[PDB]
Amino acid sequence: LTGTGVLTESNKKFLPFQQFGRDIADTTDAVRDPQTLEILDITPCSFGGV
Amino acid sequence: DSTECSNLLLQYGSFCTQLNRALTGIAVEQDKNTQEVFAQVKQIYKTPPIKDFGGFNFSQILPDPSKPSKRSFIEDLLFNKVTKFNGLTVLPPLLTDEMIAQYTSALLAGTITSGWTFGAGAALQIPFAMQMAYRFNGIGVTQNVLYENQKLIANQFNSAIGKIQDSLSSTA
Amino acid sequence: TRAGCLIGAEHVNNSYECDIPIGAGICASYQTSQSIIAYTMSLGAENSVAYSNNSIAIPTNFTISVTTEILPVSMTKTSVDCTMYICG
Amino acid sequence: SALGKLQDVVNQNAQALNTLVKQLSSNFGAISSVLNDILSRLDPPEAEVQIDRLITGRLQSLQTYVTQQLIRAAEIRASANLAATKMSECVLGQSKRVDFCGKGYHLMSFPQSAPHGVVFLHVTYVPAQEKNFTTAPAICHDGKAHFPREGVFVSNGTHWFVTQRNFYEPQIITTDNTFVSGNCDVVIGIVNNTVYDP
Amino acid sequence: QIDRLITGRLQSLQTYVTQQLIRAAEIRASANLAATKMSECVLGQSKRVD
Ligand SMILES: *[C@@H]1O[C@H](CO)[C@@H](O)[C@H](O)[C@H]1NC(C)=O
Ligand SMILES: *[C@@H]1O[C@H](CO)[C@@H](O)[C@H](O)[C@H]1NC(C)=O
Ligand SMILES: *[C@@H]1O[C@H](CO)[C@@H](O)[C@H](O)[C@H]1NC(C)=O
Ligand SMILES: *[C@@H]1O[C@H](CO)[C@@H](O)[C@H](O)[C@H]1NC(C)=O
Ligand SMILES: *[C@@H]1O[C@H](CO)[C@@H](O)[C@H](O)[C@H]1NC(C)=O
Ligand SMILES: *[C@@H]1O[C@H](CO)[C@@H](O)[C@H](O)[C@H]1NC(C)=O
Ligand SMILES: *[C@@H]1O[C@H](CO)[C@@H](O)[C@H](O)[C@H]1NC(C)=O
Repeated sequence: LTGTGVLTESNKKFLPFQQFGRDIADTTDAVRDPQTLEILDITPCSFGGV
Repeated sequence: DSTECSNLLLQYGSFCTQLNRALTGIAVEQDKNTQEVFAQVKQIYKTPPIKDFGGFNFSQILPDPSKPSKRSFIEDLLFNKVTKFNGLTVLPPLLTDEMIAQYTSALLAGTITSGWTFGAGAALQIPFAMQMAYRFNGIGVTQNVLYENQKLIANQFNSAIGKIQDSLSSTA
Repeated sequence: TRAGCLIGAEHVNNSYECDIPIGAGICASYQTSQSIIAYTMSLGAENSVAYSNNSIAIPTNFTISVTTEILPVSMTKTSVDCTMYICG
Repeated sequence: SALGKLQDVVNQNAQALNTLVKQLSSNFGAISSVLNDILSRLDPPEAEVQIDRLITGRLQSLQTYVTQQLIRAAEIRASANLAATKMSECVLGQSKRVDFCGKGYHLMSFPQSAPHGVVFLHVTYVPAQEKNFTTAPAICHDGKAHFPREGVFVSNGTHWFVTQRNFYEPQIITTDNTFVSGNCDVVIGIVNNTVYDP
Repeated sequence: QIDRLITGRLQSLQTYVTQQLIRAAEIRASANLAATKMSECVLGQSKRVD
């Protein structure tokens, strides 16, 4: 997977075989780092109107 | 996140501006609706001290001062029963829940203490028993019917309030 | 604020009427020197009623007051030719 | 700047017309905006395709315009029905609906013509400066409870009177302003006084 | 391909805007009814049956 977003260290536990999770809207939310077995979070940066 | 897509979309015309104006009109009407429904009183009337309202127990609709929220028990039940991805933004409302609660409390205090005179001129205090007697005189019956049955009327009112609370807490 | 970031206005611990609405209860106005302020809107002036077991307030005078209410009725009647519009 | 509700309709109509006119000068994907220059320097099939593109674009624009006009006409018809009801029950009679035909007690209204609208002049009745008194449910004279016929039992500190609920006109409490019903044992707050018999 | 995607997404957005306009009109009618019921019943005594 690819994309652009703010990476943050989350705390949701994953299964030993799963790699990346999604949401109800089918969007990339959390991805496990390939090297270290840590669960990260993917959140888009701020956006709005002026 | 595409520049060529935007350059292609610029050839279609002014549809984005139209839909944005439509959504802005919807958003401003959503606040005008509540600002017209709830904000109908000028002065915020406060509840008096310990009250002998003839025998009626208005302890389930007045604002509960225990919790910081100015919502009553029925309002708490009603709030507890009802339960940033691709450019979608949820604009916050203009009036918070606390302002709506204060408006409802002011309206309730005005209807209890003054009656029906706080919607035309200045608030005029009057005993609640005489207010109910005037209501009964408006529905057809005389004042003696209430002056001789105020106890039964207050008991039935308390029972009805309790039944309403039970029905709201049981099913929604 | 609770509706974003307000850059250019100063906060104040007062409560006036809402002149320029912002959101989440926060309102702005132009008052005195002169600058742009941001305050929490006030719903109204506190007016406690002197209720008791035996007390009634009866007015003694009256004031006639004429008001004004405007309501739209109709619009402009238009008609566009589809063929002449699409095809020149 | 008080007649803004009437000006908003004209502003929206003008904005819609200007948007339509500006959409008449778009491409939606083509070689040019004007249609004759498309067929001038181009082969028949590609010119027809580019004309079909503009046809689809203008059809979509006109459909959106008609939809917006219908949505606006619905609200305008609702407002016109409200204005007709408020014209019926304001002038051809005295209404008792609170805060409907004017703020306060309604007396009369006068209609006035306006461009694409109507202006009402609600003549209301607003109370004035108050005056505190002391009230009582009934009055006991000879073991019988006397209730006020139409008014309140008002006392100025020393004596008792009876006046209407909308104006202070103290009258002498007599048997022509009260009716006897029951005895002085049930009314909570029964006061003692003397009812005058003419 | 981008033109086809743009047309599809614009049609979807227009349908969404139309549905939102209809729902907003319904909500405005309901709010007007609620305001009438609040002004003619709470701040007085109505003689309208039911
Ligand atoms: C992968 O290599 C990194 C070196 O930066 C090391 O820290 C990590 O523990 C290694 N992971 C495994 C599973 O060997
Ligand atoms: C009113 O009802 C509440 C319900 O718990 C009760 O605590 C309170 O004592 C009642 N007050 C009167 C005056 O009956
Ligand atoms: C009511 O107010 C007007 C205005 O000052 C005054 O002229 C009139 O005398 C007042 N009425 C009474 C009964 O005092
Ligand atoms: C109520 O009326 C009494 C006189 O009967 C007066 O002394 C008192 O000030 C009045 N209270 C208010 C709040 O107007
Ligand atoms: C009350 O009104 C009566 C009128 O008969 C008057 O004689 C009396 O002095 C008044 N009392 C006071 C306290 O003003
Ligand atoms: C409360 O109202 C009742 C009814 O008129 C009256 O009998 C009683 O004296 C009043 N008590 C107080 C403390 O005002
Ligand atoms: C009214 O008179 C009766 C009998 O004379 C007496 O029992 C009662 O206490 C009196 N009420 C007052 C308020 O003085």
